Amino acid sequence: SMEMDEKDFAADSWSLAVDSSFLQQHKKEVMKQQDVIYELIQTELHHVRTLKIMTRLFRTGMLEELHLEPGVVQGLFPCVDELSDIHTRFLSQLLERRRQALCPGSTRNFVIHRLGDLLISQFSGPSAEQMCKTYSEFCSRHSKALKLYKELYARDKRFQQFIRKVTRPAVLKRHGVQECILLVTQRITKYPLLISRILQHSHGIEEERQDLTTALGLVKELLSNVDEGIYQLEKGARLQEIYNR
Amino acid sequence: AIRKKLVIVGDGACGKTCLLIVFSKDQFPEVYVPTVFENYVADIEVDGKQVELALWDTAGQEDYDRLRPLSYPDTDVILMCFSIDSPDSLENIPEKWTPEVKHFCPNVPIILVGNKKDLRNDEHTRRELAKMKQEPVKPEEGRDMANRIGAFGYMECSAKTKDGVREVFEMATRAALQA
Ligand SMILES: CS(=O)(=O)c1cccc2cccnc12
Ligand SMILES: CS(=O)(=O)c1cccc2cccnc12
Repeated sequence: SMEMDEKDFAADSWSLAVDSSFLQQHKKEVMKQQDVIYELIQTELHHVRTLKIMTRLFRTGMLEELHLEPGVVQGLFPCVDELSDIHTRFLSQLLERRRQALCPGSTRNFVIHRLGDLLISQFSGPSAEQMCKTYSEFCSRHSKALKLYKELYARDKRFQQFIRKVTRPAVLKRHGVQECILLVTQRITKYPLLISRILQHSHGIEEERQDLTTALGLVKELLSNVDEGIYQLEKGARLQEIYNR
Repeated sequence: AIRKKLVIVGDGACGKTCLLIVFSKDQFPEVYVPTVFENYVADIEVDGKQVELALWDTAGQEDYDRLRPLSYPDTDVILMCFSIDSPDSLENIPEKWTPEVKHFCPNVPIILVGNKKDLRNDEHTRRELAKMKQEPVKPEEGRDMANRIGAFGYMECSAKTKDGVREVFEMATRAALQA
């Protein structure tokens, strides 16, 4: 992540991020809604950061330092460039909505009143079809990626040294290769939980309650489609094992 | 330190997310309780052994039978949760959660955990449950279920007051270390 965004999302909540004199101008219901919207953006910033660790630290580091056989790096990090493009774009839209809402003279005081429309756009049309295609492919390659990682770590000395080197810093404590893969697989199922809680505190404007209700339905439709499109790939699986599923 | 992996399973209202949040911060948040939990790697020393215990939540995966099992590979200990204010969450343990965990995590110890133990003596909880001819889960009902499902053990805790939370994760670490 870049320092400007890390600092803007350093606080544990929106109520601790904004100036106390600005917080005191809002009703409790607005504070509750803004705290959950802040958690959605903060966790999206961290999810994009997980994808940058996968693409820049691991994938590109293995290509530039190691002599892995062709197709091995793609097997460890399936769809990571596509996943990075989807979420970096979505994060960009969330951060621009926050930036437009800032009070003049402030880099921290804002209220986002219209998140629903942004979520409907993200979870409908071509962007939703791309999210569905990409997660159906990524989640079906999840087990294979973990097994390939374990095999390389146990048998390749230079691979083991590389992993131990780049994951040594304390800031990588939660972000080993297998941890990154599961953080990405679990991201999509966090959205309904966050959206439902934002919706609970968005009844003040009927058009906003309706828009978040539509967005929640679109997110659940995407999850149902991804879940129905998953079948774990396995290296060395024979055709007979597949057609006898 | 040796690395071990913990996954918590249970119904949507069982309190698993809150339990991981309170343990990982050693505090029930005073300003904002997070809606979700990403992951965490806790440094725990139990009975003289140092462990890095990676913690994972299955919240949000309950309705997705092909996504949910992706959380299970190489799990070393399972916390299987139910809420003491919900006898219904305890009823779904033996024939939904237990056969799933035994299939995807063979031979992995399961600790059955009764969450929200502070609600056992909450008058509002007792009144609401009495309308459906119910009462908060009794300790013997929790122990009997744990015994029946082949659990490594039975424990109770309250994320709200932190009582019993540290003991649950220290015991989970000991279970993860056993051969
Ligand atoms: C100027 S600072 O970097 O100390 C800062 C940053 C972010 C949020 C803040 C909220 C109140 C006060 N100060 C805040
Ligand atoms: C994840 S599930 O609820 O579909 C499930 C439950 C129990 C056992 C299973 C065995 C194979 C596949 N799935 C199983």
